[PDB]
This record gives sequence, C-alpha cells and structure tokens, in this order.
Amino acid sequence: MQNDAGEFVDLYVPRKCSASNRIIGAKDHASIQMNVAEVDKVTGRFNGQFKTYAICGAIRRMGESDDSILRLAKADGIVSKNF
Amino acid sequence: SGALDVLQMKEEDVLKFLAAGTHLGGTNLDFQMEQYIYKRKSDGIYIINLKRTWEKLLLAARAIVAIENPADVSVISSRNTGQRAVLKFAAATGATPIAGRFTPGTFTNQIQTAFREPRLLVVTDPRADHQPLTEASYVNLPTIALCNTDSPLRYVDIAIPCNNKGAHSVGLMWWMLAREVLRMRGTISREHPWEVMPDLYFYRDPEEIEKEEQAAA
Amino acid sequence: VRMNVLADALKSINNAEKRGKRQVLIRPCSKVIVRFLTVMMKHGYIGEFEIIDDHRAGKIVVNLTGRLNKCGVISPRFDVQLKDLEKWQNNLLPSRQFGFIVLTTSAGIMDHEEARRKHTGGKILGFFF
Amino acid sequence: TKKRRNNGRAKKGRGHVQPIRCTNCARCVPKDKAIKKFVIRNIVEAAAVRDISEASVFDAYVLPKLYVKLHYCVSCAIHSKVVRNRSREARKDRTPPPRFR
Amino acid sequence: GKCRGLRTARKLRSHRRDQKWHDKQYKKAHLGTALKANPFGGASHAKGIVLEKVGVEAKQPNSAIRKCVRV
Amino acid sequence: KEWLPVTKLGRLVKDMKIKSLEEIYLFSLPIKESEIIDFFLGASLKDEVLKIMPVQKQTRAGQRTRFKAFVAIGDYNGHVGLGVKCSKEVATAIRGAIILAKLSIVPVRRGYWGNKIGKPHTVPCKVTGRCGSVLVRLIPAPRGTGIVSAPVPKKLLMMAGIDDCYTSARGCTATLGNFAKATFDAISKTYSYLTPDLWKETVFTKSPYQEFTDHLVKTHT
Amino acid sequence: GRVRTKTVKKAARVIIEKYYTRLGNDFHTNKRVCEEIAIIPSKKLRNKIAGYVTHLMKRIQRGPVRGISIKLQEEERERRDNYVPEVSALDQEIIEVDPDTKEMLKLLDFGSLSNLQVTQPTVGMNFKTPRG
Amino acid sequence: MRAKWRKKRMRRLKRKRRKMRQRSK
RNA sequence: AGAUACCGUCGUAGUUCCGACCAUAAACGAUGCCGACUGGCGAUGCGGCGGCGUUAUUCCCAUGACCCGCCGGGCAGCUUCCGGGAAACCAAAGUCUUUGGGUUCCGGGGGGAGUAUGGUUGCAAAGCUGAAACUUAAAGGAAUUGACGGAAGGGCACCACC
Repeated sequence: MQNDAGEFVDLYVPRKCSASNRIIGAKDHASIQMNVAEVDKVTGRFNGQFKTYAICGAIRRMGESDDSILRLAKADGIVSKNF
Repeated sequence: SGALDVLQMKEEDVLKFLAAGTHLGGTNLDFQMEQYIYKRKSDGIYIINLKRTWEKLLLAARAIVAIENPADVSVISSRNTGQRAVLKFAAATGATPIAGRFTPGTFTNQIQTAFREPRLLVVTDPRADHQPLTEASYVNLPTIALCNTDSPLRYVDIAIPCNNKGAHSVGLMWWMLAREVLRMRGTISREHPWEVMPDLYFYRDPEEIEKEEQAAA
Repeated sequence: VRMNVLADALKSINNAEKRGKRQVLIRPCSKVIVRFLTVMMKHGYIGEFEIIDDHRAGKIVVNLTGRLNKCGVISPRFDVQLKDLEKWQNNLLPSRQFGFIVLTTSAGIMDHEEARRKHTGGKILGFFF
Repeated sequence: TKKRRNNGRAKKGRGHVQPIRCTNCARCVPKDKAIKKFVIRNIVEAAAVRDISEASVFDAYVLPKLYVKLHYCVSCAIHSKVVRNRSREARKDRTPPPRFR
Repeated sequence: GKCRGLRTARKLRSHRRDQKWHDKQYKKAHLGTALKANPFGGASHAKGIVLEKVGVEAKQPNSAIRKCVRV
Repeated sequence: KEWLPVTKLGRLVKDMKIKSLEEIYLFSLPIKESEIIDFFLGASLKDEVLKIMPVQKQTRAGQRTRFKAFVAIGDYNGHVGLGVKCSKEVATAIRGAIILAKLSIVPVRRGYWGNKIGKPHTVPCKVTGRCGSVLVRLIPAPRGTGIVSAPVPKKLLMMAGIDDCYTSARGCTATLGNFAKATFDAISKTYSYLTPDLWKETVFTKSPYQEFTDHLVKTHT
Repeated sequence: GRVRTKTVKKAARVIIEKYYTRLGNDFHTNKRVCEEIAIIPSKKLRNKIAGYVTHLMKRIQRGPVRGISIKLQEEERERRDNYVPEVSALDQEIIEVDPDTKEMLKLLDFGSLSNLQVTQPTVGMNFKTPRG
Repeated sequence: MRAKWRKKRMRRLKRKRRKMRQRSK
C-alpha cells in the first residue's frame, strides 16, 4: 500500500492464488507453492529454474486444484496444447 | 512435455499401457475425471485417454525433480497392490516410502517419532489413502495421486488418470514415473531403455508367490 | 415473476464470482445492464464481456476476474441529491478509498465520483467493490 | 428436536394414507408407518417335519408353507423385539439386517 | 422491512403504527388504563394519611417482617 | 534453558536463516513451536489475561471444575494473537494459553481514513468477524478518534496497533469467549480482503523451505 | 483366566527379536536362556515370559507373525521382493484390444501397429447389477 | 395439566357463564 | 387401598347413505407465494428424442416388454468445508453488517388469556374479532456431562438368587 508521499507502508504483501486471484491468507495452511520444472527441449534434462504456481486452499478443498494446475501448464506451454 | 518430441510417449510405452490395461477405467465416472476419458464403451467401461495420461505423467514428474532434496518427498500406499511398487520407487529415486497403516498424525504431531515433514506427497489411490490427503491440508503439501475414473479429487493437486485396480497396472506407472524422474535429472540415457524391468514393481499374490517356487525348484 | 432485471444480472455474476467461475452467463440483456457492466469494466473489476444478440432479449457472457468483492443492486431506485450522496457512500461502500456507487443521471449512467464532477445527481442503481 | 427426517414414515407426497390395524393390539397405524413383517414358514419345523413325512400316503410330498403378513405398531414391534433403538448415526442406515439363516 | 416499494409509505407507516401496540412499554404509556390504575396519576410523589401500621412478610428464603403503613 | 528445535521451520529460525516473521506469513506456513515468535517479537510483545472462566462437568461424585483462561497477546504494532486453554489449575491454564496465543498471532493490515498522510491508523475496510452468535464489525475512523468499542475488544485492538476504529456488535456479547474470538476473526480478515491496491500480479518468491534446502541436510536430521 | 499381560508379552517379543537363534522350542532350556539375556526380578515372570516365547515358536515355524523382526524371514521377504521373471507380463503379441479402443489410438499417431489383435464387442448392454 | 383439558375445562365454564347471564336478560 | 380407568362381556348415540349445517385439527414439511442464481451421484414417475441387441404379432417394418443414453418437471434419496445456522440440521433454512428481486400474512419476556366485554356468524355446539387490572425474573430453544429408567443389549457377585 502507498501513501501520498509515495511510500510502501504495509509490512508485507500477501500471495494471490494463481487460479482464483484470491489473496491466500496468512493462516491458509491448505495452500500450496508447487514448482513445475521446465526442461530444455534438445537434451531433455533439468535446467534449474522453475515455473512456480500457488493454489488457494479453497479450490483444493473443492476439487479444481488439478484442473487449475493443468490450465496453468497450458498457458505457459508446459503441457502440450494438443493434450 | 509440450510439443517437445523428446518427451512424447514412444511406441514401446503404449504397448506397455495396453498390455497392463491402464487405459481401461472404472464402471462409473467422477465428474472431475471427465477431462481425461475418451469414451464409455459398451459393457459399461470407460477408456482413459492415454495421450492425456502421458501428459499428466510427465507433468507430475516435473514437480518431483523440481524438489532439490530427493528425500523429502513421501511416497505412500495402504492398499496391498501398491506397497511393493512404492518401496522400489523410493529406492530408485531416493524418497522415503510409507507402506500401509498410515498412522494419523505423522504430519501434524511433533512428539511423534514418525513425524515427517515432506515437500510433496504422491499417492496410489485417493480413496484408499484418504487419510494422508487430509493431513496434506493442515500443512502446505502439494499432492499427486494415481487417480481412476471414480477417484475423488479432494485435496489432489495433480492427478494421473490411470487404472489403480490391477496389480499389473499400478506397478507400471510406478515404473513409468521412475524412468522420467530419473530421466530429467541425469541418471539414465533416453536412447537405450531402462535396465529395470516393469515386472519388478508388480504386486505378487501370496498364491503366485509359492506357485512359481516349484516352477523354480 | 422477474420484476427487476438488473437485480437478476448482478446476483448471478456475484454468485459466480464467489464460486470462482471464469465467465458467467446472464439470461436477459437490457440497455441498463450493458451500461452498468461498462462502469465496472472501466474500473478493472470485470473482464471483457460479450453480448449474444439474438432476436430476443439477448444474453451476455461476462469474463470474470478475481477482483470483484460484491456488486449489489439497490432496489427501488431511490432519488439521490448531491447533499445526501455522501451519506449513501458512507453506509454502502466499504471504505473511502475504493468502491463505487453506480447511479443514473440525465447525463447518463456513471459512478458517484463522475456524478461529483458533472455536479448532478439522479436515481441510484447499485454499487460494486 | 426433529428425530427422523422422514418423520418415521414413508409418506412423502400424499397428505393422507389409509390406516391398518396392528396384529398384536388393534392399533390404527398409517400403512406406511407400520413395521411390516412378511413371514414364510412351513406348517411344521423340525419335530413334526420328519415323522409327518413317512406318515404321508404320498411319499415325497412337499409340505405347504404358511404365508402371513404381520403389521406391527411401533410399541408392539419394539416390545416384541422385532426392532430396537439404534444410535443417532445408526438410525440413518436403512438396509435390512443380514440374511443367512 | 418486507415490502420495499417506492410508494409503499402508507403501507409501511400504518404497519409500525399498528405493530407498536404489541410493545409492552409503549402500550401502557399510550392508554389510560395504566394511568388510571396508577394511584399517583402520573405524579412523582403524593401526600396521604397513614391510618394503620402493617407488617408485611417476605417471600423467598429471604425471610423477615417488612414494616409498612397503609396510606 | 536453551531451546532445541523440532519442526524443520524451527531449525532455520535458530540459524538466523529466516529474516523476519512475515515470510512465514507469506507462505502460510503453520508455526507449531511457540519459541519461534519470541525470537522475532519477544521483547516489545506484551500479554493480557482477559477472563478466568470456571467451567464444570458433572460426575457421580460432585462437580469436576477446571479453569479456562483467555489470553490476548501481541506487541502494539501490527501483530496480535489470542489463545484459550482449559486446565484444572488456573496457573497452569494461563501459562498454557500464552503458549497457544503466540502460535496464533496474525498480521493486521492497518489503513488510512480518506487522506493517506503519515502512518496508518485505522482498519483498511469494513471487515467483520463472527464466532457463535456474536457479530462484531470494524469501521475505519479518522485520526485522533480512539477505539470506540466495548472494553473487551478494545484491548485486542490496542494490542493490534490500531488506534482509531468504530465498532458495532450484534448478538450475545456477554460471552467473552465468542466476543473475543469474533474480533480476532475480524482482525484476521484485514489481510484476506482484496483491495484494488492489491491488484498487481504476485511475483513469487522462492519458499524459505526450498531456498534453504541445503541447510536442512548439512547439520541435523 | 490365564491371559498374559502386556509386560509379559512385551518382554517376550523383545528377546525373540534379539535372540531368535539362542532360544529354542522346549520350555526348559529357553527358560534358562532368559535369566542370562534379561534380568528378571521374580521367578514366576521368568516362567511367565519363557512360557510365551515357547508359544511364539510354533507360531513362527508355521509362518510369520505380524509384530516381530526376525532377520531370517524378512530376508525371505526381500528375496521375494526383487524376483524378476525371465519374460515380461507386458511382452505380449496377443494383446486383446477391443474395436472401440484403437480409434483412440488411431486418434493418435500410434494408430496402426503390428502386434495388436482386435476382438469382437460383446453385443447387448448388460453391465449393471439388478436394483434392490 | 394438558392444554386440551384446560380448553375443555374452560369451555365448560364459559358455557356455564352464558347461562347464568342469560337468565338475567 | 379405592378404578366411577387400563383388561373382559354386553351395548345406546354414532359409524353407512341422501339432503342441509358446522369451518375447526400436531389441517405438519411445525418451513407463504412468484422469479433468478449457486456442487455432484445413483435411482424413480410421466412425456418426448436417440441407440447395439433380446423377446412377442409372425410375415417383417411398425408397435409392445426389456437393455443404453439424452431432454423437460415431478415426489424423493445419497454425498460434501457451497454457504448458512444457537446448534440440531438445511442444495435450502444458501446467495444477510459485503445488510435492498417483488409481494401478502404475522411475532415483541412469562403468566392473566384466546379470558372478560362489545360486535358478528350458527339450530346448537361453537367460530371469527379480542383487551385490561393484576402477577412474575424468569419461562423457553439446541447441545454437553452425569444421575436415573417398572428401556434395550452384553457381563458380574452366595454382603444376589438357584
């Protein structure tokens, strides 16, 4: 958050679910910080950085955590768009 | 996994999927699992689309190799079909296996000597192992599960549409992931196949345990 | 029966947001609805919406972001002066920083701050934050 | 406190059903409420079923069964120990007891 | 409120005008019955003549003889 | 005297690997050792016993009484907690509730009323929490207004760092158990309420459990 | 009412999982091993404990008992845990594939192979169990 | 005291009052 | 103990029909109606549409009877962290301090009391309308732990019996 002087004043900025864009609360112990590894195409080994996501506990408890992860993989090209 | 011709399912794998019967799903259907099924044939048995099973199989493998320390990824199974597959998965990769009788509280109770704090939990069956999935909600724990057309998707963070009924099938994807998880990090060459045989992961009936002995005696 | 048409539209897109749908369908489309959605779209609270204009009261498919807390409707459409408009947004809006009261004036349909600039009040339609 | 969801009776869309009389008492109970028991028994069980066999002029003569449909009221069905009270969550289960002998 | 019509004022106002009488405090203040039954008659105090000194008993385990007068 | 960690999170805070308490909140990691908090906020953080509630159960020999202690805790800046513990001894319940109170401290989001000058003084929005039947509301207020509320939640709000706020309570507020939990639920919703300010895309930082994954195989189990 | 308490059962399992070779089968000798491999304060416990380990032997030669760690038979398990047949249960050229599956394969590029034998679809939908 | 017998007892009393009052008209 | 009660034997009005009255029931889903939206799942009833096969007329198409689906609305059920609720529980009792879809009826501590009185309806029984004086610090709801039960299921004791 800002003030008129133009200063970040909150102590920390919370995460936001990569699927529902809802702020993941500080006590949402059912949230996840999954890290999907990308792979260099020619040799097919592990490159070293990630394609991290974040799912709120609510949709996990609802049942769309795997469908959301699948749609996020398609948006980043990890899962073949043919699928 | 995405249009990278190195990671497309090759012809030897599909012959393993057809022989083991992983494409053949359950009789009924979960509304969450309609994303991975081809069509319900007559005799009332769904067909799991293997091409969409292969894509999830690699996607699950991306998460594991992303985890630095290969120990803090728990591999569990309570049904008799999966124990033999998960101890040799965790021995091939370096994970910590849990074979049967998941005592409730191994993720939330400190005083426990069986207190584990993994980073990722892969499961053989969401129904049979319904307990550890719940504990995966009290601690921030991504989850993988060898789901079937009937398995619910509560707290399952990525699913692998499979047939988790037959012994020949369950051991196969525990042998399938074993290859890819060791193919991402340099352990195996993708050109020549893996020396480990997929029959090694299969669950042996106590009947066939002592029926092949005299075939060897 | 369906008396208020704007009420059915807002409650539907408010229900579908709590559930987390990506895009919601509302059955009747009226001139006031599309004028209401643009006030929300010009503030970033909703996404790109589309009108499936058949030969009847058309249907609208609104792409939803995760930015909408609630988009209520005030019924009936009370008359608002510029003297009591501050008292409405005092007990209708969450805080003085964000939230908007959509109200129709002779100048058209706009939020309450544009009604401050154009210095004219009118009937109140709803609110979103 | 509402005990059963279905009010302990099968009436769901009627409004009124015809009553029946209990078998032990003569209580008037609604037909969908009464505990019905359908008994199929031979006229002879074990002591007679043998010595009646050779006493029959027709040898290998199948003995006729007795078909009776009992209608119990809630009080009689309980006192006769045909049904018994169950725990709150055991009440909800409505499959008949297992049948093997 | 139940009916939120734009011109249901006489329906809303006549309702509260009706339902107010079911409030116990309001009904005694706007009917003579409470005021006529009051020996004071709305006055805060009153003068009277004492004509005997009577002792009143207490009720619950609090047991005593309360001293009063018949004014 | 000195503390030895049990949870893998507690290992790191004893190694000064974790900078502050906020990066534990950022990943919603469950804190399960009370000595993590006193490491970050252990000096300026003050305690407060709210009420000693003597509950009772009936047995074949009289009544078995055990006391219940409501403890509100937290430094008067940004953080506040609330623990409840029931033990047979009052001294054991108070000492026990303080332990649970620290394990439940949450960050409060403090905001401005109209003009964003100076430091935040009030709640950012109209947030309300509810426990049982109690429904307590929090309204942003101008500066120098003070906490306008009952004495019970006034302490929780003073221990949260908020100095100006309007409240409105509905329900049976006589039950301090629900009337204190309710406000704590409202204060906990300040960082769950989405604001047009918090609309920028989250750049994901790497988890402290992953960013220190080599320090967890180097010295201990 | 000759039911062994846990402290008899607990101590009787510990010696078997530690001295499975020194103790025998008859009551008397493995009675004599117990005072040397475990300091028992009383004589009756010395016989109570020894009485149970004898009973557990004729449960061990008849098969495995659940809570025990006998370094001989869990290796009987381990050699059965890595057995690998000469041929795979996957290496079939006789894979009965049904007419409706291969179009899913035909929907892939692995549509026409060599060692796939099409079957016949059993006509007449009959798969549900009778209701009630 | 059943709420049904108080309704029967008060109907018997209310009926007796109608007669004692009617014999005065 | 008494039974003007339960139990038993008789038995009047009634129970039946026709024609008029009466307008009340725990008339209950103790849940106003209309409309929208918000999870699945397996059934079921009626209508319609589609589809291998089986079986009837036999001489097949078309019709029936099964079998697999889909659509509409209908009585329901199961399931769940939708969400709500004091909770029991509820896909409605949800979309409610983030409070406003439309509209009827109706409640305001417990008693006194659905009483008195007036009016009105009815042949009557009664129905509808409907107070106050006075009295009172509780009455009540859901749930918990006990104790208790001429409640049930297991087990025990010669301070119990056989």
